[PDB]
Amino acid sequence: PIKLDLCASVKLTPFKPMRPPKPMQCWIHPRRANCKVTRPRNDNENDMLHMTVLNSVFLNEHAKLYYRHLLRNDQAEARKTILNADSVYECMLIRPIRTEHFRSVDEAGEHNMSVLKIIIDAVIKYIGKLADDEYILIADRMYVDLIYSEFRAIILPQSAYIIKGDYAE
Amino acid sequence: LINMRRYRNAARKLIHHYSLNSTSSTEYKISDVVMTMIFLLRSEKYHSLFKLLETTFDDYTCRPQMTQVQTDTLLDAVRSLLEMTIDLTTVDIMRSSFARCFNSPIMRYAKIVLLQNVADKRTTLEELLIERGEKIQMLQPQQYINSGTEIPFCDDAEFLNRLLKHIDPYPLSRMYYNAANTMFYTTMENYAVSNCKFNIEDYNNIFKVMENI
Amino acid sequence: ELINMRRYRNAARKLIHHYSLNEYKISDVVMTMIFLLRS
Amino acid sequence: IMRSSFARCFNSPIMRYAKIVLLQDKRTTLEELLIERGEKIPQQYDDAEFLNRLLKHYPLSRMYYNAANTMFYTTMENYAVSNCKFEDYNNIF
Amino acid sequence: NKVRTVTEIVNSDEKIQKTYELAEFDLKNLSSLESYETLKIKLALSKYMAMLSTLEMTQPLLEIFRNKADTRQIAAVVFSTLAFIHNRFHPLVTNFTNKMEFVVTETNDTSIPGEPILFTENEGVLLCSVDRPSIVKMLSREFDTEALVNNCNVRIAKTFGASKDFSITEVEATQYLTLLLTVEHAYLHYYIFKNYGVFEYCKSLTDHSLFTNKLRSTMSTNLLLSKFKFTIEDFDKINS
Amino acid sequence: NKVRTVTEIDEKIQKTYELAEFDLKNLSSLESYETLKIKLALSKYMAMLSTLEMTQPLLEIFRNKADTRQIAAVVFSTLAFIHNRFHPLVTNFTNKMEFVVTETNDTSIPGEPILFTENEGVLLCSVDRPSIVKMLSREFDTEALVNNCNVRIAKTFGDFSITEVEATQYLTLLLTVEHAYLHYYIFKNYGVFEYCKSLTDHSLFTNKLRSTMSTNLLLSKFKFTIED
Amino acid sequence: ALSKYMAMLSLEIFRNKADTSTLAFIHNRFHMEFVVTETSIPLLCSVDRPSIVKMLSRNCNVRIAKTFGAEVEATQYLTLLLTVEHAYLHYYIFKNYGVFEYCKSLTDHSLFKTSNLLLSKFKFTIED
Repeated sequence: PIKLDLCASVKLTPFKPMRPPKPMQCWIHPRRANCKVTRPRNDNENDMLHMTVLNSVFLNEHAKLYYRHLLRNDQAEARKTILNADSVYECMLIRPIRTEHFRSVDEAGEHNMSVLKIIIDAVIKYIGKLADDEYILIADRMYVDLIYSEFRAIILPQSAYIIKGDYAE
Repeated sequence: LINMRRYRNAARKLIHHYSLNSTSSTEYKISDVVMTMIFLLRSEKYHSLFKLLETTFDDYTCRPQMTQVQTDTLLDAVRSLLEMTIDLTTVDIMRSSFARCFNSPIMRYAKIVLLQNVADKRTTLEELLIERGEKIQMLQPQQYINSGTEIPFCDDAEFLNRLLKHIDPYPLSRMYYNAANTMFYTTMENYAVSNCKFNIEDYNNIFKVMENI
Repeated sequence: ELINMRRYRNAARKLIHHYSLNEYKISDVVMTMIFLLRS
Repeated sequence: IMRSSFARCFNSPIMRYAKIVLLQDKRTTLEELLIERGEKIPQQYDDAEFLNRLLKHYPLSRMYYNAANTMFYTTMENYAVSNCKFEDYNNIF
Repeated sequence: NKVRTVTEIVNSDEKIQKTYELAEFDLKNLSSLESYETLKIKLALSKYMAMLSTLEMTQPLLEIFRNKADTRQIAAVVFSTLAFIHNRFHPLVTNFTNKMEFVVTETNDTSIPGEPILFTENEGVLLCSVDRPSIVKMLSREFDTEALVNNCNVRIAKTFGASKDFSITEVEATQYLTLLLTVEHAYLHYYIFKNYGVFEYCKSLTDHSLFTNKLRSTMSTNLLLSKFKFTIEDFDKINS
Repeated sequence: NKVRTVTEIDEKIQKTYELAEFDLKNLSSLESYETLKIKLALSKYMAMLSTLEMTQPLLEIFRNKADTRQIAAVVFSTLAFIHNRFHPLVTNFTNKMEFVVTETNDTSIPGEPILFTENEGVLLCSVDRPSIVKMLSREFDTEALVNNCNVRIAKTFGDFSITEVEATQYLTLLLTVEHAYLHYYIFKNYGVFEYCKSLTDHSLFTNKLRSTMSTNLLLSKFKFTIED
Repeated sequence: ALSKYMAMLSLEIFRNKADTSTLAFIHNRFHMEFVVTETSIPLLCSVDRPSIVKMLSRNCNVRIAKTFGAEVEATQYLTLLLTVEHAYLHYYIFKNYGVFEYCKSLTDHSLFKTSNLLLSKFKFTIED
């Protein structure tokens, strides 16, 4: 569904440059279709990678997927964006130790309060990297998605929006 | 009453697979492990191994302990069931296999694993090699073959032909399978005992190099 | 006692109960079948 | 089981403090290497048939090849050990 | 693909055309190749075992290895095996460095995983590390000489088209194959050593992919192992 | 990278050479040379200490709560030696130097126990001897080794009273007075303003040293950091 | 020439370090104190013996018609001879041009009877 200002305003088929994964599922987020688990075919006993399918709307003016603006000292081994037309794909490389695995925030029900402490520390410093006059909006839910092992917590890609304020001194 | 023949067969094959002595490969079902362990519960002589496999149901971090005569009793029992010599590392292999089995819940398919749950301070290959090289350099080479010693090629053509006919029925592909599997078994157990991370990736890079050349 | 019979009772009970219904582990089946065998 | 839980608890590391960890281009010009070497620089004081037999006892191209690559590789080794920067070699040959 | 050869006579336009499925002839080529490879492998093994017998090996290899005391025999057999391998890569060459030494490792403290056989020159000559316990357990490994190991249609085709004394079984054939393969890998390591230095020996040991770099140049110009391809069952998932 | 050389007399035979081996040999020679030079400098300096008739060990030179004369002697010796290090032509310091030996935390500034602030007529060196003793009050782990995998494994496969511990203290004092000498250089070059600025941000030493020193250093042999 | 040099000879000499006619033969082809070093540039005659050790140690139709009609020491020796011949060339520069010109020849070899010499009979090249 594409038109043009041309007088004919021809229909332009939105060809997708890449080839998105066919098995679009994730045992970490089975319900989340956009969540595609891919344990890289390789502590490496638990090496990890996962691609999230998002809409390019969460992209900024400088071609950057909004949530990435508050990631520093990114514990995630690798992470970057991709686009196949409107759709987009964030793939994150990770590798816990043999005795370490990461688990979806969904339905965690975790009783270890200190694990919750580390998770909340990660998210709070994340959002702290925000600018005071800058306001943020999330379009998927009233929270932030994240996956985490007891040893460390790794943010998930998010339906993030970056709107800048202007305080008239 | 039950069929001690089938129970013995199941127990023997299962230990052969766990010990990696048998290059043979066969899928085992829950029925098979039930068969083997019921055999153990029936084998009064092997009831020592039975208590060991009962204790393996525990935290699986424990290392069981037993007196020396209890040890040679266990070794004689396992040697009798195997009718192979055998050693305590085989016993540790048995125990680790039992633990890794129990903690694994039922699934529609078999999960292919690597040998772990052994010993305790994680070790790399590099310093392992350092230690090996140091000790071997400190050890005198007990042998000495001098000169460019002649190769005693058996020039007897009919001897080679009788060898050939005698090995012709051999399915060499099975020979590849058995040899490669035994090589892998020894390599991986030596990694596990050394507590050095076995690197299956470069092990396969060996096959990749073979394919390239 | 060769096998602490309490956990054997409990495992057998819960496994057969879930089967009648229609979470477990192979070791659980082992304990239930040995519960049986002892009984 | 609770004993093993305590065992693993005992087998957990505790807090430490920060530590200054350790971690282990320019090619020396010919002039100073040669200066030092020379500064650091005495101990000792026809047959036709045999020639033919020597001759009969080898691809010449491959033989010169092996010798020349030997000498070149040894020269590169000498440069590397000396840190020395390496065309004059072609002037030799 | 297909070839339609024309048979005719120039006297008249009468022409005849036969399509020829090249697949059958490619299959004949493949079958001849596999038969030849099997024969060459089996004859290499025959030569190796025959020269072992001429090496006055009385007790089969298995209890040669069980023999702790007779390190003379261990050195002789390892030297002969490595000689045979180098001759395979170098048919012209049949003898080695004048002086040779052999050192045996009899414990985990002395035996390394992956490469039970090693070398580390004493700076004047190369010494042959050999882990007797590792090969002892290797051969002690029960063997599967009964269960055959593996396109279905071509498999049926080769089946049906296939129109199927000193005391030795196929088990010792497995044993000698395993010895030759282990010594082959070790000898490749030592080729890397002799050809590029001890540092390069070490790195190739740490990275067998470097054998591709150093032997795709030389060896391929092949391996006994290269007859077949080898991998790990469901390696893909295994990797993850 | 790869550098292939073609040798031929039409029969052409081309060999390939790997520059990695040349880089390896070059590096190994470099580290061996640098370690040798560093140990030579250490030996030379501790030898001129021995000729400094210090019949009592350096730790004892810090047990002298009262005798600051030898404290000044060793400080001047170290400073002139470092000045020779960065100025081999010069083997001596300006005519007069004055020494005050601080003895408390309130008289010792953290990070820079040694300092040079002028009394408006001449520089005075303030050094907290107790702080220096605390430097030397820590046992040194001379038992377990300290730290690429392949290079390391391959290279592994390749009488008066002094101890490794004493060498540790000598290296420590050498590098400490070295840092103090860098501060003094910033002083003598760009005033009170800049030596103080170098003291605050030692990154200032970076831009102030590319001018002279780069045209090297004991500590440059290794690179240091803190974990995670 | 190679066979003549072999004949008058009649790595081991470089193995026995203490054991420290070729030059005269090459002089005849193209027309004195000795010392041996053990540590080496990358009428006294210095000899970088470690370098010499590193040297020494380191148509189908016609063929089918013929069918129907029915060496390491060599490399080592020729390498050693070529090295000794280059040494003789530099010694010749020393004798017939001077000490400084000989050093200039050592540093740069573009500056350079010759037919008998085997070095001029082959070419060696290097590629990036």
